[PDB]
Amino acid sequence: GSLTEDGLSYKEKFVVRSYEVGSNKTATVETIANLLQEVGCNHAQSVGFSTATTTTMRKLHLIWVTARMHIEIYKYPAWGDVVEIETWCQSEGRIGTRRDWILKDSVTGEVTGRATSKWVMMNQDTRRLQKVSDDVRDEYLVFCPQEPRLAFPEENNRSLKKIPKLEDPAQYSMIGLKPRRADLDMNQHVNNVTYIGWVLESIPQEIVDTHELQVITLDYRRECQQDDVVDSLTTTTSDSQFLHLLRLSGDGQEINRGTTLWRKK
Amino acid sequence: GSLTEDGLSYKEKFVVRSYEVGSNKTATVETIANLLQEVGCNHAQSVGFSATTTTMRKLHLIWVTARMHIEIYKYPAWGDVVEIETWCQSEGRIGTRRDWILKDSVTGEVTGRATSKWVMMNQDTRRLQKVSDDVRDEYLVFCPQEPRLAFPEENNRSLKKIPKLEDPAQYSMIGLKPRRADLDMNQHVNNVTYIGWVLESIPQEIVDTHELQVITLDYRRECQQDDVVDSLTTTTSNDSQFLHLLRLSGDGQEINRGTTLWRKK
Ligand SMILES: Nc1cccc(OCc2ccccc2)c1
Ligand SMILES: Nc1cccc(OCc2ccccc2)c1
Ligand SMILES: Nc1cccc(OCc2ccccc2)c1
Ligand SMILES: Nc1cccc(OCc2ccccc2)c1
Repeated sequence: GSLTEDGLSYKEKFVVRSYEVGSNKTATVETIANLLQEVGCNHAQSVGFSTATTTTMRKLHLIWVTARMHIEIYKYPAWGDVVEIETWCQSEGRIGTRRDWILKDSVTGEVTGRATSKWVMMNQDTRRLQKVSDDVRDEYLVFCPQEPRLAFPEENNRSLKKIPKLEDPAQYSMIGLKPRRADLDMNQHVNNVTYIGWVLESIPQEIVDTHELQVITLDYRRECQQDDVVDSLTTTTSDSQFLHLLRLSGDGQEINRGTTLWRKK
Repeated sequence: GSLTEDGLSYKEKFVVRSYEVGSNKTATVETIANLLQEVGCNHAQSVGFSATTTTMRKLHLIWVTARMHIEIYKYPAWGDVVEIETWCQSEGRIGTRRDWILKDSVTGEVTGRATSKWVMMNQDTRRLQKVSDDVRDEYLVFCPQEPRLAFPEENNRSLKKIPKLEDPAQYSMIGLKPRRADLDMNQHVNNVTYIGWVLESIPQEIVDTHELQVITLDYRRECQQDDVVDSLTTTTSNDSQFLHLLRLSGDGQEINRGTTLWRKK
Protein backbone atom coordinates (compact mmCIF):
# COMPACT_ATOMS: atom_id res chain seq x y z
CA GLY A 1 0.00 0.00 0.00
CA SER A 2 0.92 3.67 -0.35
CA LEU A 3 -0.15 7.29 0.09
CA THR A 4 -1.64 8.81 -3.11
CA GLU A 5 0.25 11.61 -4.99
CA ASP A 6 -1.09 14.50 -2.85
CA GLY A 7 -0.40 12.57 0.41
CA LEU A 8 -4.03 13.12 1.50
CA SER A 9 -5.32 9.53 1.05
CA TYR A 10 -3.99 5.94 1.13
CA LYS A 11 -4.59 2.92 -1.13
CA GLU A 12 -3.95 -0.75 -0.57
CA LYS A 13 -4.73 -3.99 -2.44
CA PHE A 14 -5.82 -7.24 -0.77
CA VAL A 15 -6.19 -10.75 -2.22
CA VAL A 16 -9.29 -12.42 -0.68
CA ARG A 17 -8.23 -15.52 1.42
CA SER A 18 -9.82 -19.03 1.63
CA TYR A 19 -10.91 -18.67 5.33
CA GLU A 20 -12.24 -15.10 4.71
CA VAL A 21 -15.22 -16.22 2.55
CA GLY A 22 -18.71 -17.51 3.35
CA SER A 23 -20.95 -20.18 1.73
CA ASN A 24 -21.13 -18.31 -1.64
CA LYS A 25 -17.26 -18.16 -1.85
CA THR A 26 -17.27 -14.32 -1.46
CA ALA A 27 -15.82 -12.23 1.41
CA THR A 28 -18.02 -11.90 4.49
CA VAL A 29 -18.95 -8.40 5.75
CA GLU A 30 -16.62 -9.07 8.76
CA THR A 31 -13.68 -9.77 6.39
CA ILE A 32 -14.49 -6.45 4.60
CA ALA A 33 -14.65 -4.65 7.97
CA ASN A 34 -11.25 -6.18 9.02
CA LEU A 35 -9.73 -4.95 5.70
CA LEU A 36 -11.15 -1.46 6.41
CA GLN A 37 -9.33 -1.48 9.80
CA GLU A 38 -6.04 -2.71 8.24
CA VAL A 39 -5.98 -0.03 5.50
CA GLY A 40 -6.89 2.58 8.20
CA CYS A 41 -3.95 1.51 10.41
CA ASN A 42 -1.55 1.48 7.40
CA HIS A 43 -2.70 5.04 6.53
CA ALA A 44 -1.97 6.28 10.13
CA GLN A 45 1.50 4.64 10.05
CA SER A 46 2.33 6.15 6.62
CA VAL A 47 1.67 9.70 7.89
CA GLY A 48 3.95 9.41 10.94
CA PHE A 49 1.81 8.04 13.80
CA SER A 50 3.77 5.86 16.27
CA THR A 51 3.03 2.15 16.80
CA ALA A 52 -2.37 6.30 16.72
CA THR A 53 -2.46 9.57 18.72
CA THR A 54 -1.17 13.12 18.12
CA THR A 55 1.32 14.86 20.52
CA THR A 56 -1.48 16.75 22.38
CA MET A 57 -3.61 13.54 22.56
CA ARG A 58 -0.91 11.38 24.28
CA LYS A 59 -0.30 14.26 26.79
CA LEU A 60 -4.02 14.41 27.74
CA HIS A 61 -4.42 10.54 27.55
CA LEU A 62 -7.01 10.86 24.75
CA ILE A 63 -7.80 8.35 21.99
CA TRP A 64 -10.10 8.22 18.95
CA VAL A 65 -13.01 5.76 19.46
CA THR A 66 -15.67 4.70 16.90
CA ALA A 67 -19.14 6.12 17.59
CA ARG A 68 -20.73 4.87 14.31
CA MET A 69 -19.81 2.57 11.38
CA HIS A 70 -21.80 2.51 8.09
CA ILE A 71 -21.01 0.05 5.26
CA GLU A 72 -22.68 -0.41 1.83
CA ILE A 73 -21.62 -3.33 -0.39
CA TYR A 74 -22.70 -3.62 -4.06
CA LYS A 75 -20.57 -6.75 -4.82
CA TYR A 76 -18.63 -8.93 -2.35
CA PRO A 77 -15.24 -9.89 -3.87
CA ALA A 78 -14.74 -13.59 -4.60
CA TRP A 79 -12.08 -15.88 -3.00
CA GLY A 80 -8.79 -15.06 -4.83
CA ASP A 81 -10.04 -11.72 -6.21
CA VAL A 82 -8.03 -8.55 -5.65
CA VAL A 83 -9.89 -5.66 -3.97
CA GLU A 84 -8.40 -2.12 -3.86
CA ILE A 85 -9.39 0.10 -0.90
CA GLU A 86 -8.83 3.88 -0.70
CA THR A 87 -9.20 5.64 2.68
CA TRP A 88 -8.99 9.22 4.02
CA CYS A 89 -9.94 11.28 7.06
CA GLN A 90 -11.74 14.61 7.46
CA SER A 91 -12.10 16.96 10.44
CA GLU A 92 -15.65 17.49 11.62
CA GLY A 93 -14.71 20.64 13.59
CA ARG A 94 -14.98 20.24 17.36
CA ILE A 95 -17.45 17.28 17.08
CA GLY A 96 -14.95 14.64 16.04
CA THR A 97 -13.38 13.01 13.02
CA ARG A 98 -14.65 10.97 10.09
CA ARG A 99 -12.79 8.16 8.24
CA ASP A 100 -14.20 7.16 4.81
CA TRP A 101 -13.40 4.26 2.46
CA ILE A 102 -14.03 3.34 -1.21
CA LEU A 103 -13.73 -0.32 -2.32
CA LYS A 104 -13.04 -1.15 -5.98
CA ASP A 105 -12.57 -4.35 -8.03
CA SER A 106 -8.85 -4.11 -9.01
CA VAL A 107 -9.46 -5.81 -12.40
CA THR A 108 -12.49 -3.71 -13.57
CA GLY A 109 -11.95 -0.49 -11.57
CA GLU A 110 -15.66 -0.39 -10.64
CA VAL A 111 -16.78 0.71 -7.16
CA THR A 112 -17.97 -2.43 -5.35
CA GLY A 113 -18.54 -0.79 -1.93
CA ARG A 114 -18.20 2.24 0.34
CA ALA A 115 -17.96 2.96 4.08
CA THR A 116 -18.01 5.85 6.52
CA SER A 117 -17.22 6.06 10.23
CA LYS A 118 -17.71 8.73 12.91
CA TRP A 119 -15.04 8.93 15.61
CA VAL A 120 -15.05 10.95 18.88
CA MET A 121 -12.32 11.83 21.39
CA MET A 122 -12.31 9.95 24.69
CA ASN A 123 -10.12 9.88 27.80
CA GLN A 124 -8.45 6.40 27.76
CA ASP A 125 -8.69 6.04 31.58
CA THR A 126 -12.09 7.52 32.62
CA ARG A 127 -13.90 6.69 29.30
CA ARG A 128 -15.35 10.25 29.26
CA LEU A 129 -16.15 11.73 25.85
CA GLN A 130 -14.73 15.11 24.86
CA LYS A 131 -14.85 17.62 21.97
CA VAL A 132 -11.84 17.96 19.62
CA SER A 133 -9.61 20.72 20.99
CA ASP A 134 -8.11 23.47 18.81
CA ASP A 135 -4.58 22.04 19.31
CA VAL A 136 -5.45 18.42 18.38
CA ARG A 137 -7.21 19.47 15.14
CA ASP A 138 -4.22 21.62 14.07
CA GLU A 139 -1.97 18.56 14.51
CA TYR A 140 -3.99 16.17 12.25
CA LEU A 141 -5.60 18.67 9.74
CA VAL A 142 -2.38 18.58 7.63
CA PHE A 143 -3.08 14.85 6.88
CA CYS A 144 -6.69 15.47 5.59
CA PRO A 145 -8.22 16.98 2.42
CA GLN A 146 -9.51 20.40 3.64
CA GLU A 147 -12.40 20.75 1.13
CA PRO A 148 -15.25 18.16 1.49
CA ARG A 149 -14.61 14.61 0.25
CA LEU A 150 -17.47 12.28 1.17
CA ALA A 151 -17.84 8.55 0.42
CA PHE A 152 -21.65 9.15 0.93
CA PRO A 153 -22.30 12.60 -0.54
CA GLU A 154 -26.08 12.28 -1.37
CA GLU A 155 -28.53 14.24 0.82
CA ASN A 156 -30.73 12.23 3.26
CA ASN A 157 -28.49 9.17 2.75
CA ARG A 158 -28.65 6.03 5.01
CA SER A 159 -25.38 6.86 6.91
CA LEU A 160 -26.95 9.80 8.78
CA LYS A 161 -30.30 8.17 9.81
CA LYS A 162 -31.24 8.13 13.51
CA ILE A 163 -31.64 4.54 14.87
CA PRO A 164 -34.42 3.79 17.40
CA LYS A 165 -34.19 1.41 20.38
CA LEU A 166 -35.64 -2.10 19.81
CA GLU A 167 -38.66 -2.78 22.08
CA ASP A 168 -39.09 -6.11 23.93
CA PRO A 169 -40.10 -8.70 22.83
CA ALA A 170 -37.58 -9.07 19.98
CA GLN A 171 -38.69 -11.20 16.98
CA TYR A 172 -35.37 -13.12 16.96
CA SER A 173 -32.47 -13.52 19.43
CA MET A 174 -29.08 -15.14 20.05
CA ILE A 175 -28.12 -15.12 23.74
CA GLY A 176 -25.02 -15.88 25.80
CA LEU A 177 -22.49 -14.56 23.25
CA LYS A 178 -18.97 -14.17 24.80
CA PRO A 179 -15.68 -12.95 23.25
CA ARG A 180 -12.73 -15.37 23.04
CA ARG A 181 -9.02 -14.22 22.81
CA ALA A 182 -9.18 -14.06 18.97
CA ASP A 183 -11.92 -11.39 19.35
CA LEU A 184 -9.50 -9.08 21.24
CA ASP A 185 -7.18 -6.49 19.65
CA MET A 186 -3.49 -5.67 20.54
CA ASN A 187 -4.79 -3.51 23.46
CA GLN A 188 -6.95 -6.41 24.92
CA HIS A 189 -10.22 -4.67 23.99
CA VAL A 190 -12.97 -6.40 22.01
CA ASN A 191 -12.32 -5.68 18.27
CA ASN A 192 -15.00 -3.39 16.70
CA VAL A 193 -15.64 -6.05 14.00
CA THR A 194 -16.72 -8.65 16.64
CA TYR A 195 -19.79 -6.45 17.41
CA ILE A 196 -20.80 -6.64 13.69
CA GLY A 197 -20.65 -10.47 13.93
CA TRP A 198 -22.73 -10.47 17.14
CA VAL A 199 -25.40 -8.22 15.54
CA LEU A 200 -25.63 -10.63 12.56
CA GLU A 201 -25.90 -13.75 14.79
CA SER A 202 -29.59 -13.00 15.52
CA ILE A 203 -30.52 -12.83 11.79
CA PRO A 204 -32.16 -16.19 10.88
CA GLN A 205 -29.99 -18.51 8.72
CA GLU A 206 -32.74 -18.60 5.99
CA ILE A 207 -32.38 -14.84 5.45
CA VAL A 208 -28.56 -15.27 5.18
CA ASP A 209 -29.00 -18.21 2.72
CA THR A 210 -31.46 -16.33 0.43
CA HIS A 211 -30.34 -12.69 0.71
CA GLU A 212 -27.16 -10.64 0.46
CA LEU A 213 -26.40 -7.95 3.04
CA GLN A 214 -26.41 -4.60 1.21
CA VAL A 215 -26.20 -2.03 4.08
CA ILE A 216 -25.26 -2.09 7.80
CA THR A 217 -25.38 0.91 10.18
CA LEU A 218 -24.03 0.36 13.71
CA ASP A 219 -23.86 2.76 16.72
CA TYR A 220 -21.27 1.90 19.43
CA ARG A 221 -22.60 3.06 22.83
CA ARG A 222 -20.54 1.10 25.37
CA GLU A 223 -17.78 -1.51 25.25
CA CYS A 224 -18.20 -5.22 25.95
CA GLN A 225 -15.44 -6.15 28.44
CA GLN A 226 -13.49 -9.45 28.06
CA ASP A 227 -15.56 -11.04 30.91
CA ASP A 228 -18.99 -9.74 29.73
CA VAL A 229 -21.81 -11.81 28.09
CA VAL A 230 -24.00 -10.31 25.32
CA ASP A 231 -27.53 -10.92 23.95
CA SER A 232 -28.16 -10.08 20.27
CA LEU A 233 -31.77 -9.02 19.41
CA THR A 234 -33.39 -8.45 16.00
CA THR A 235 -36.88 -7.46 14.72
CA THR A 236 -37.91 -7.16 11.05
CA THR A 237 -39.04 -3.58 10.23
CA SER A 238 -39.81 -3.99 6.48
CA ASP A 239 -35.74 -5.97 0.33
CA SER A 240 -35.70 -6.95 4.02
CA GLN A 241 -34.82 -4.47 6.76
CA PHE A 242 -34.07 -5.25 10.40
CA LEU A 243 -33.60 -3.31 13.65
CA HIS A 244 -30.84 -4.61 15.96
CA LEU A 245 -29.86 -4.29 19.60
CA LEU A 246 -26.86 -5.75 21.51
CA ARG A 247 -27.17 -5.61 25.31
CA LEU A 248 -25.40 -7.17 28.36
CA SER A 249 -27.00 -10.57 29.25
CA GLY A 250 -27.62 -9.74 32.88
CA ASP A 251 -28.60 -6.14 33.57
CA GLY A 252 -29.66 -5.40 29.96
CA GLN A 253 -27.30 -2.43 29.52
CA GLU A 254 -27.24 -1.35 25.81
CA ILE A 255 -23.81 -1.75 24.10
CA ASN A 256 -24.86 -1.26 20.40
CA ARG A 257 -27.90 -0.55 18.22
CA GLY A 258 -28.12 -0.82 14.42
CA THR A 259 -30.01 -1.57 11.21
CA THR A 260 -29.38 -3.88 8.26
CA LEU A 261 -30.78 -3.87 4.70
CA TRP A 262 -30.78 -7.15 2.74
CA ARG A 263 -31.43 -7.76 -1.03
CA LYS A 264 -32.99 -11.03 -2.39
CA LYS A 265 -30.46 -13.15 -4.36
CA GLY B 1 2.80 -17.06 -4.10
CA SER B 2 4.18 -19.69 -6.45
CA LEU B 3 5.27 -23.30 -6.92
CA THR B 4 9.05 -23.79 -6.42
CA GLU B 5 11.31 -24.74 -9.41
CA ASP B 6 10.65 -28.52 -9.22
CA GLY B 7 6.87 -27.97 -8.83
CA LEU B 8 6.89 -30.14 -5.67
CA SER B 9 6.35 -27.38 -3.06
CA TYR B 10 4.73 -23.92 -2.81
CA LYS B 11 5.89 -20.65 -1.19
CA GLU B 12 3.95 -17.55 -0.23
CA LYS B 13 4.71 -14.33 1.65
CA PHE B 14 2.31 -12.63 4.08
CA VAL B 15 2.51 -9.20 5.75
CA VAL B 16 1.24 -9.48 9.36
CA ARG B 17 -1.99 -7.36 9.83
CA SER B 18 -3.04 -5.02 12.71
CA TYR B 19 -6.04 -7.21 13.83
CA GLU B 20 -3.93 -10.44 13.53
CA VAL B 21 -1.68 -9.63 16.55
CA GLY B 22 -2.02 -10.07 20.32
CA SER B 23 -0.91 -7.95 23.34
CA ASN B 24 2.82 -8.26 22.42
CA LYS B 25 2.12 -6.90 18.86
CA THR B 26 3.09 -10.31 17.35
CA ALA B 27 0.87 -12.75 15.38
CA THR B 28 -1.32 -15.05 17.47
CA VAL B 29 -1.04 -18.84 16.98
CA GLU B 30 -4.54 -18.71 15.35
CA THR B 31 -3.30 -16.13 12.79
CA ILE B 32 -0.34 -18.48 12.04
CA ALA B 33 -2.74 -21.44 11.70
CA ASN B 34 -5.00 -19.40 9.31
CA LEU B 35 -1.90 -18.55 7.18
CA LEU B 36 -1.02 -22.29 7.11
CA GLN B 37 -4.52 -23.02 5.70
CA GLU B 38 -4.27 -20.22 3.09
CA VAL B 39 -0.86 -21.34 1.75
CA GLY B 40 -2.21 -24.96 1.71
CA CYS B 41 -5.25 -23.93 -0.38
CA ASN B 42 -3.07 -21.86 -2.76
CA HIS B 43 -0.78 -24.90 -3.23
CA ALA B 44 -3.81 -27.18 -4.13
CA GLN B 45 -5.09 -24.57 -6.63
CA SER B 46 -1.64 -24.14 -8.27
CA VAL B 47 -1.40 -27.89 -9.00
CA GLY B 48 -4.81 -28.10 -10.74
CA PHE B 49 -7.40 -28.85 -8.03
CA SER B 50 -10.87 -27.40 -8.73
CA ALA B 51 -9.73 -30.03 -3.30
CA THR B 52 -10.38 -33.62 -4.40
CA THR B 53 -8.88 -35.96 -7.04
CA THR B 54 -11.01 -37.56 -9.86
CA THR B 55 -11.48 -40.87 -7.93
CA MET B 56 -12.22 -38.96 -4.66
CA ARG B 57 -15.09 -36.88 -6.20
CA LYS B 58 -16.65 -40.07 -7.71
CA LEU B 59 -16.53 -41.91 -4.34
CA HIS B 60 -17.65 -38.74 -2.37
CA LEU B 61 -14.40 -38.75 -0.36
CA ILE B 62 -12.57 -35.79 1.19
CA TRP B 63 -9.33 -35.23 3.12
CA VAL B 64 -9.96 -34.35 6.80
CA THR B 65 -7.39 -33.34 9.47
CA ALA B 66 -6.73 -36.01 12.11
CA ARG B 67 -3.82 -34.16 13.86
CA MET B 68 -2.17 -30.71 13.72
CA HIS B 69 1.26 -30.00 15.32
CA ILE B 70 2.79 -26.48 15.40
CA GLU B 71 6.13 -25.28 16.83
CA ILE B 72 6.92 -21.55 16.92
CA TYR B 73 10.40 -20.19 17.75
CA LYS B 74 9.52 -16.50 17.02
CA TYR B 75 6.07 -14.98 16.32
CA PRO B 76 6.36 -12.38 13.53
CA ALA B 77 5.63 -8.78 14.52
CA TRP B 78 2.79 -6.56 13.14
CA GLY B 79 3.99 -5.38 9.68
CA ASP B 80 6.69 -8.08 9.36
CA VAL B 81 6.80 -10.30 6.27
CA VAL B 82 6.70 -14.06 6.92
CA GLU B 83 7.48 -16.59 4.14
CA ILE B 84 5.78 -20.01 4.34
CA GLU B 85 6.78 -23.10 2.31
CA THR B 86 4.40 -26.09 2.17
CA TRP B 87 4.38 -29.58 0.62
CA CYS B 88 2.53 -32.90 0.87
CA GLN B 89 3.70 -36.50 1.18
CA SER B 90 1.88 -39.77 0.74
CA GLU B 91 1.82 -41.98 3.85
CA GLY B 92 0.92 -45.13 1.88
CA ARG B 93 -2.59 -46.42 2.54
CA ILE B 94 -2.82 -44.65 5.98
CA GLY B 95 -3.35 -41.14 4.69
CA THR B 96 -1.52 -37.98 3.71
CA ARG B 97 0.74 -35.49 5.49
CA ARG B 98 1.03 -31.73 4.82
CA ASP B 99 4.12 -29.97 6.26
CA TRP B 100 5.07 -26.28 6.54
CA ILE B 101 8.24 -24.22 7.23
CA LEU B 102 7.91 -20.58 8.37
CA LYS B 103 10.80 -18.14 7.80
CA ASP B 104 11.45 -14.45 8.53
CA SER B 105 11.58 -12.96 4.98
CA VAL B 106 14.23 -10.37 5.97
CA THR B 107 16.70 -12.72 7.79
CA GLY B 108 15.86 -16.07 6.14
CA GLU B 109 15.90 -17.81 9.55
CA VAL B 110 13.36 -20.54 10.36
CA THR B 111 10.90 -19.03 12.85
CA GLY B 112 8.48 -22.01 12.95
CA ARG B 113 7.41 -25.39 11.55
CA ALA B 114 4.18 -27.42 11.34
CA THR B 115 2.97 -30.88 10.39
CA SER B 116 -0.51 -32.29 9.85
CA LYS B 117 -1.91 -35.82 9.40
CA TRP B 118 -4.91 -36.17 7.08
CA VAL B 119 -7.19 -39.20 6.51
CA MET B 120 -9.77 -40.04 3.84
CA MET B 121 -13.43 -39.83 4.82
CA ASN B 122 -16.80 -40.27 3.10
CA GLN B 123 -18.34 -36.73 3.01
CA ASP B 124 -21.88 -38.07 3.66
CA THR B 125 -21.55 -40.95 6.21
CA ARG B 126 -18.43 -39.51 7.99
CA ARG B 127 -16.80 -43.00 7.80
CA LEU B 128 -13.00 -43.06 7.67
CA GLN B 129 -11.17 -45.22 5.18
CA LYS B 130 -7.72 -46.05 3.81
CA VAL B 131 -6.16 -44.35 0.77
CA SER B 132 -6.90 -46.52 -2.28
CA ASP B 133 -4.10 -47.10 -4.78
CA ASP B 134 -6.13 -45.29 -7.49
CA VAL B 135 -6.34 -42.10 -5.34
CA ARG B 136 -2.61 -42.24 -4.39
CA ASP B 137 -1.54 -42.55 -8.06
CA GLU B 138 -3.55 -39.36 -8.80
CA TYR B 139 -1.85 -37.10 -6.16
CA LEU B 140 1.66 -38.74 -5.90
CA VAL B 141 2.82 -36.70 -8.96
CA PHE B 142 2.38 -33.48 -6.85
CA CYS B 143 4.58 -34.72 -3.91
CA PRO B 144 8.34 -35.23 -3.35
CA GLN B 145 8.72 -39.06 -3.48
CA GLU B 146 11.79 -39.31 -1.18
CA PRO B 147 11.20 -38.27 2.51
CA ARG B 148 10.95 -34.54 3.28
CA LEU B 149 10.01 -33.93 6.92
CA ALA B 150 9.43 -30.60 8.70
CA PHE B 151 10.04 -32.61 11.97
CA PRO B 152 12.86 -35.04 11.20
CA GLU B 153 14.17 -35.69 14.81
CA GLU B 154 13.91 -39.28 16.23
CA ASN B 155 11.53 -38.83 19.22
CA ASN B 156 10.00 -35.49 18.28
CA ARG B 157 6.83 -34.07 19.92
CA SER B 158 4.70 -34.32 16.71
CA LEU B 159 4.25 -38.12 17.07
CA LYS B 160 3.58 -38.32 20.85
CA LYS B 161 0.47 -40.21 22.07
CA ILE B 162 -1.97 -37.88 23.95
CA PRO B 163 -3.92 -39.23 26.96
CA LYS B 164 -7.50 -38.37 27.92
CA LEU B 165 -7.87 -35.67 30.64
CA GLU B 166 -9.51 -37.07 33.82
CA ASP B 167 -12.24 -35.15 35.71
CA PRO B 168 -11.89 -32.86 37.60
CA ALA B 169 -10.00 -30.51 35.26
CA GLN B 170 -7.75 -27.89 36.91
CA TYR B 171 -9.16 -25.10 34.68
CA SER B 172 -12.20 -24.77 32.37
CA MET B 173 -14.08 -22.48 29.97
CA ILE B 174 -17.73 -23.57 29.55
CA GLY B 175 -20.47 -22.80 27.01
CA LEU B 176 -18.29 -22.00 23.98
CA LYS B 177 -20.36 -21.75 20.72
CA PRO B 178 -19.27 -21.01 17.13
CA ARG B 179 -20.58 -17.86 15.40
CA ARG B 180 -20.82 -17.43 11.54
CA ALA B 181 -17.23 -16.06 11.35
CA ASP B 182 -16.04 -19.44 12.79
CA LEU B 183 -17.50 -21.31 9.78
CA ASP B 184 -15.68 -22.05 6.50
CA MET B 185 -17.04 -21.81 2.87
CA ASN B 186 -18.68 -25.28 3.38
CA GLN B 187 -20.51 -24.18 6.63
CA HIS B 188 -18.31 -26.41 8.82
CA VAL B 189 -16.50 -25.10 11.90
CA ASN B 190 -12.99 -23.96 10.75
CA ASN B 191 -10.17 -26.19 12.15
CA VAL B 192 -8.48 -23.06 13.63
CA THR B 193 -11.54 -22.30 15.85
CA TYR B 194 -10.78 -25.54 17.80
CA ILE B 195 -7.23 -24.22 18.54
CA GLY B 196 -8.80 -21.02 19.98
CA TRP B 197 -11.26 -23.04 22.10
CA VAL B 198 -8.42 -25.23 23.51
CA LEU B 199 -6.49 -22.05 24.48
CA GLU B 200 -9.54 -20.42 26.16
CA SER B 201 -9.11 -22.62 29.26
CA ILE B 202 -5.44 -21.57 29.78
CA PRO B 203 -5.41 -18.91 32.57
CA GLN B 204 -4.74 -15.32 31.38
CA GLU B 205 -1.67 -15.08 33.73
CA ILE B 206 0.06 -17.91 31.83
CA VAL B 207 -0.72 -16.12 28.51
CA ASP B 208 0.60 -12.78 29.92
CA THR B 209 3.90 -14.28 31.23
CA HIS B 210 4.65 -17.09 28.74
CA GLU B 211 4.88 -17.63 25.00
CA LEU B 212 3.28 -20.69 23.39
CA GLN B 213 6.11 -22.81 21.88
CA VAL B 214 4.34 -26.05 20.87
CA ILE B 215 0.72 -27.19 20.32
CA THR B 216 -0.38 -30.74 19.38
CA LEU B 217 -4.09 -31.24 18.62
CA ASP B 218 -6.03 -34.43 17.72
CA TYR B 219 -9.38 -33.93 15.89
CA ARG B 220 -11.77 -36.75 16.88
CA ARG B 221 -15.23 -35.42 15.99
CA GLU B 222 -16.71 -32.27 14.52
CA CYS B 223 -18.48 -29.50 16.47
CA GLN B 224 -21.69 -28.77 14.52
CA GLN B 225 -22.94 -25.17 14.03
CA ASP B 226 -25.60 -25.69 16.78
CA ASP B 227 -23.31 -27.49 19.30
CA VAL B 228 -21.91 -26.06 22.61
CA VAL B 229 -18.37 -26.96 23.78
CA ASP B 230 -16.53 -27.12 27.11
CA SER B 231 -12.75 -26.53 27.10
CA LEU B 232 -10.78 -28.32 29.90
CA THR B 233 -7.11 -27.98 30.90
CA THR B 234 -4.81 -29.50 33.58
CA THR B 235 -1.12 -28.59 34.14
CA THR B 236 1.12 -31.67 33.65
CA SER B 237 4.56 -30.04 34.26
CA ASN B 238 10.81 -22.71 33.48
CA ASP B 239 8.55 -24.47 30.91
CA SER B 240 4.83 -25.13 31.53
CA GLN B 241 3.01 -28.05 29.91
CA PHE B 242 -0.74 -28.62 29.82
CA LEU B 243 -3.15 -31.43 28.84
CA HIS B 244 -6.32 -30.32 27.01
CA LEU B 245 -9.76 -31.74 26.25
CA LEU B 246 -12.68 -30.25 24.26
CA ARG B 247 -16.01 -32.02 24.75
CA LEU B 248 -19.74 -31.33 23.99
CA SER B 249 -21.36 -29.37 26.90
CA GLY B 250 -24.23 -31.77 27.35
CA ASP B 251 -23.40 -35.43 26.87
CA GLY B 252 -19.61 -34.96 27.27
CA GLN B 253 -18.72 -36.47 23.87
CA GLU B 254 -14.98 -35.84 23.11
CA ILE B 255 -14.33 -33.62 20.03
CA ASN B 256 -10.56 -32.89 20.53
CA ARG B 257 -7.63 -33.65 22.85
CA GLY B 258 -4.22 -31.96 22.89
CA THR B 259 -1.13 -30.66 24.69
CA THR B 260 0.62 -27.29 24.83
CA LEU B 261 4.18 -26.32 25.84
CA TRP B 262 4.83 -22.74 27.04
CA ARG B 263 8.16 -20.97 27.76
CA LYS B 264 8.65 -18.11 30.26
CA LYS B 265 9.12 -14.65 28.67
N1 LIG C 1 -9.92 -0.31 15.05
C1 LIG C 1 -9.89 0.37 13.86
C2 LIG C 1 -8.68 0.72 13.26
C3 LIG C 1 -8.67 1.42 12.07
C4 LIG C 1 -9.84 1.80 11.46
C5 LIG C 1 -11.05 1.43 12.03
O1 LIG C 1 -12.19 1.80 11.35
C6 LIG C 1 -13.46 1.83 12.03
C7 LIG C 1 -14.16 0.50 12.00
C8 LIG C 1 -13.66 -0.55 11.24
C9 LIG C 1 -14.31 -1.78 11.24
C10 LIG C 1 -15.45 -1.96 11.98
C11 LIG C 1 -15.96 -0.92 12.73
C12 LIG C 1 -15.31 0.30 12.74
C13 LIG C 1 -11.08 0.72 13.23
N1 LIG D 1 -6.23 5.11 16.31
C1 LIG D 1 -6.20 5.06 14.93
C2 LIG D 1 -6.17 3.84 14.27
C3 LIG D 1 -6.14 3.79 12.89
C4 LIG D 1 -6.16 4.95 12.14
C5 LIG D 1 -6.12 6.18 12.79
O1 LIG D 1 -6.13 7.29 11.98
C6 LIG D 1 -5.33 8.43 12.34
C7 LIG D 1 -5.29 9.40 11.19
C8 LIG D 1 -4.65 9.07 10.01
C9 LIG D 1 -4.62 9.96 8.95
C10 LIG D 1 -5.20 11.20 9.06
C11 LIG D 1 -5.82 11.55 10.24
C12 LIG D 1 -5.87 10.65 11.30
C13 LIG D 1 -6.18 6.24 14.18
N1 LIG E 1 -8.81 -26.41 6.14
C1 LIG E 1 -7.49 -26.49 5.76
C2 LIG E 1 -7.10 -26.13 4.47
C3 LIG E 1 -5.76 -26.20 4.10
C4 LIG E 1 -4.81 -26.66 4.98
C5 LIG E 1 -5.19 -27.00 6.28
O1 LIG E 1 -4.17 -27.41 7.10
C6 LIG E 1 -4.48 -28.15 8.30
C7 LIG E 1 -4.76 -27.24 9.46
C8 LIG E 1 -4.50 -25.88 9.38
C9 LIG E 1 -4.76 -25.05 10.45
C10 LIG E 1 -5.25 -25.57 11.63
C11 LIG E 1 -5.48 -26.92 11.73
C12 LIG E 1 -5.23 -27.75 10.66
C13 LIG E 1 -6.52 -26.90 6.67
N1 LIG F 1 -8.86 -30.18 0.65
C1 LIG F 1 -7.63 -29.57 0.57
C2 LIG F 1 -7.46 -28.25 0.98
C3 LIG F 1 -6.23 -27.64 0.88
C4 LIG F 1 -5.14 -28.32 0.37
C5 LIG F 1 -5.32 -29.61 -0.12
O1 LIG F 1 -4.20 -30.23 -0.61
C6 LIG F 1 -4.31 -31.06 -1.78
C7 LIG F 1 -2.93 -31.39 -2.31
C8 LIG F 1 -2.12 -30.41 -2.84
C9 LIG F 1 -0.85 -30.72 -3.30
C10 LIG F 1 -0.39 -32.01 -3.27
C11 LIG F 1 -1.20 -33.00 -2.76
C12 LIG F 1 -2.46 -32.69 -2.28
C13 LIG F 1 -6.54 -30.25 0.01
